[PDB]
Amino acid sequence: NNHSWLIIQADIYFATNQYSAALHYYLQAGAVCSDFFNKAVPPDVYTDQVIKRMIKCCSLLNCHTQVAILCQFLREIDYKTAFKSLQEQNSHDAMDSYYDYIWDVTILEYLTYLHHKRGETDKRQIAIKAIGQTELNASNPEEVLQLAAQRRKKKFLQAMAKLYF
Amino acid sequence: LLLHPEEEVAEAAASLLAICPFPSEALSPSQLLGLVRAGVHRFFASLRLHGPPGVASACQLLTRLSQTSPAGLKAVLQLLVEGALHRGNTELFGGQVSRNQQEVIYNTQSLLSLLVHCCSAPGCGECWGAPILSPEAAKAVAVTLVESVCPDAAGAELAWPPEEHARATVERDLRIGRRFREQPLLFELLKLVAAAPPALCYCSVLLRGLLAALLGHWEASRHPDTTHSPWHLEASCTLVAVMAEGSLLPPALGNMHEVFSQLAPFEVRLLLLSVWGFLREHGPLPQKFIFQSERGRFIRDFSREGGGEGGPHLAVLHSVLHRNIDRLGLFSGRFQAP
Amino acid sequence: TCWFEFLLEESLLEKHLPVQLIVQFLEQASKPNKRNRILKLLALKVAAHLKWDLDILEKSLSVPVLNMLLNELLCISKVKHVDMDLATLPPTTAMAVLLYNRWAIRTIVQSSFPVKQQMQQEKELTENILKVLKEQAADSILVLEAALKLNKDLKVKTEEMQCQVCYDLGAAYFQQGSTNSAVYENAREKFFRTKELIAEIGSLSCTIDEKRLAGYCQACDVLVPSLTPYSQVHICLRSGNYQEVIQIFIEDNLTLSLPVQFRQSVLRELFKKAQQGNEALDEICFKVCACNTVRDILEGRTISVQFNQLFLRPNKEKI
Repeated sequence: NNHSWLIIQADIYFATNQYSAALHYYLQAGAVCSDFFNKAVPPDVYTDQVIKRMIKCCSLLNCHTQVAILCQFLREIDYKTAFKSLQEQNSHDAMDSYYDYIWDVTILEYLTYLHHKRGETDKRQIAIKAIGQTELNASNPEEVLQLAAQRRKKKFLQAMAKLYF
Repeated sequence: LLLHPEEEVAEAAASLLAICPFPSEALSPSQLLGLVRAGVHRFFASLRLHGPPGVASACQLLTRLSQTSPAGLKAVLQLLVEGALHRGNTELFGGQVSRNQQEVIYNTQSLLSLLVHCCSAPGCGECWGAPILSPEAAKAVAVTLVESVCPDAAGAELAWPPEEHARATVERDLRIGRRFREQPLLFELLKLVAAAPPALCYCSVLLRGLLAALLGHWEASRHPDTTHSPWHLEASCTLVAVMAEGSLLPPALGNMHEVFSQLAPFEVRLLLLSVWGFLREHGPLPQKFIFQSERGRFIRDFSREGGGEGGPHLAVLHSVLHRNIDRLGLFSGRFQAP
Repeated sequence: TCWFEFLLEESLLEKHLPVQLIVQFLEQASKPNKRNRILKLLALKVAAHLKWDLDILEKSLSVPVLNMLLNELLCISKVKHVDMDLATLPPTTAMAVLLYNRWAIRTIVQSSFPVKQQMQQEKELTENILKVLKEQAADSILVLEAALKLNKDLKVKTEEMQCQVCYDLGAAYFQQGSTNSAVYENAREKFFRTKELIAEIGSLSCTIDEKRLAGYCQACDVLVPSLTPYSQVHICLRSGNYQEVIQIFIEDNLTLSLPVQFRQSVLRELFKKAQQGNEALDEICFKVCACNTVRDILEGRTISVQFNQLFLRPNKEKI
C-alpha cells in the first residue's frame, strides 16, 4: 500500500506494452492516495504525465468512452484526444451507460453531434438528457460545477478500479 | 471462493477468512477491495440464505476488514451501505419491490449492528458505558446516503436556503421523499448518522428535501387531523427526532414530535416551517460542534451560539400550545425554557 | 330584510325575532349623523338582544366591526379606563367598561393563535388595532383584575361576571407566560379561582369551555405544580429521582400506557444530559433505553441504534 511504488510498477508494466497491468497499478496508486477515490486524489500523484500514460493505455485497450472521460482529468481539458477517440466505433467499455461520468458541456455537445451524424437516436437522447441537467449547466457559480466534477471523478475512478480490480 | 456457487465451500472459505489473519505487512488495494467485495457479498448472501445467525463469519471478516485502515473502512462502509440500498439486498429490510416483518427487523438488526461495529471506536470505561461512534464513519455513511438518494447534490452547501427555494426544487424533494418511504432502512442509517453528532449536517440536502416533501404533504393535506397520513406523521416525527438527536434542533423545539399526533396538519406545518427558520438562522455546519476530549465526543452547545434556545421560533410553538390547551395542556411540560 | 328596511321602522327588529345585521349596520355607519346614530343604536339593540355573548360576536364579527360597536357603546355610556376604577360608575357603564376590556384581552389572546393561510385595508386596520391594544394591554389587565376584585354587585349574577373576567385574565396571563414563566404562576391561581366558580354556581347561563378550563388546569398542574404516570415521570425528572423513573417505565411495559415518543424523547434528553457530565447517569440512560428496547420489542419495532451501541461490551449487570 505505497502509492509511489504502485505508480512505478504501473509505469514498468506500461513500457513493456502491459497496458492492462499499467491501468491496474495506476488505479491502485490512485485509490491508495485517496480512500477508494472518496477523497480527492492529490495532484502530485495523478500528474499530467500519469494521466497521459493512462489515457494512452485506455486507448490501446479500446476504452474510448473512458478515454473521453479521462481526458477531462487534466488541468486543461485535452479536447483533441477525446474528440478523436470518441470518433472510434469499436469500443469495449459500455459507451452509453458510462456517459454519467461526462461533466464537460463541450464533450457532450461533440458526442451529441456524432450521434446525430451517425443516426444513433437513443445515444443522442441519452447525451441530450445528460446535457439537460441543472447541476451540469456551465453557468453555475463555480461551486456546483466543481462539486459535480469531483463526484464524477470519484464515481469514474471507483467504477474503473472495479473493472480492473 | 466466496463467490463459488455451492454453499458449503463458500461458508468454509468464509469461516476460514473470518479467523485467518490478514497479511502482516498490509492488504493490497486490489486485495483489500476484492476481500471487501467478497466479504460484503458473503455477508449479504450469508444473510439471504441463513439470516442473522449465520452471518457472523462474514461479519467478523467485514469488521476485521473495516478496522484495517481508513481506506478499507470507507470502502466497506460505502459498499455495505450501497449493497444495502441496491435493488438487491433491499427486500431483506422492507424495501419496496409480501414479506414477514419480524425477519426484516432482525435482518436490519444484523446489518445495523455490523455498521455500529464497523463505525464504533475499538477499545473498562465504567460498567454501563457505551463505545463512542466515530464521526468520520457516519460522515461516510452520510455522503453515501446522499449520493444513493439524490446523486446530483445540487444543494451541496450545508447552510439552508430561504424557504422560497422549496418550490424551485419540487422534483428533487419529491424524489428524496419517495426514496425515504420506499426504503425504511434509510431512516435507520440516518439515525445511525444522527447517532454520531455532526454527520447529519452532511445529509442536510436529504433532510431539506425531506422536510419539503413533508412540508409539501402538509401543504396539501386536506384532512382535519394528522393521523390520516400515518407514514408522513411517522417520517416527520422521525426527522425531527433524528434532527433533535443529531442536535440540529434545540431540545425545547425538537420535542414537538410528541404532540404531532394530536395536531392539525397546518399546525405541524407551521412547526416544521419554524424548524426551517431555525435551520436558516443557525444552519448545520460542523464548526459549531466542539470536541470534548474528557468524554471524547462532539457536542452541540446552543447557549454559546446565541439565541439557540428558540428565541422567536418557540413563539409559534407556544401559540400552538395555547390554541390547543384543551388537549395539549398536559404536554406543556415538554416545551419549557429550562 | 336589508340595511335600508331596518333603518325605516323602529319596531321591525322585534318582528325579526342578527350578526349579519350587526356587520351590515356597522359597514353602513362607517361608510365615507342622525342616520348613523340610528344605525348605531339599532346595532347596540341587536347586540344586547344577543345577551352580550362575546364568543358568538367574536367568531362572527371581525375585529374592526366589533371594535367599532364596543367603542360606540362606550361612547353613549361613559366616555382613561384604568383611572375609572369602576367603583362609582353605574352598573351599566361598569359592565360596558369591563366588557370592552374583556373583549380587548380576548382578541389579543386570539391574535397569537395560528390560523390557516378592501381586504388589504381591513387587514391593515386589524394590524393597527392589534398594535394599539398591545401598547395598552397592561391597562386592560389591571382593569380586569380590579373588576374581579371589586365584586360589589340588565342585571346578571356577580359570580358569573367575576368567573368570566378571571378566566379571560388567566388566559391572558398564560399567553404572556411564554416569554416569562413567573406570569404562569398567576394564571394558575386565577384558573383555580374560576374552577371554584365553575363548581360554585353550576349555571349554564356565563358559558365557558369546560374542556379548555380543564386543559388550563392540567397545564398549570405540570408547568407550575406547586397522579398519572406521565406527570409522575415529569416530577421525578424535575427532581432527579431516576430509579422510580425506570420503575415507571417498567410498569408501563405491561400496560403500554405512556406514548412511545415521550420515552424516546426523555431518553434522548437523558443521553444529552449524560454526554456533558454526570458519569453515573449513563447507567440510567442504559436502563431506560433497555426498557425502551424491551418496549420496542413488544410493539414489534426495531432495536434502536442505542442498544446496539450499548451491548458493544456486554456485562453481567447489563445482561
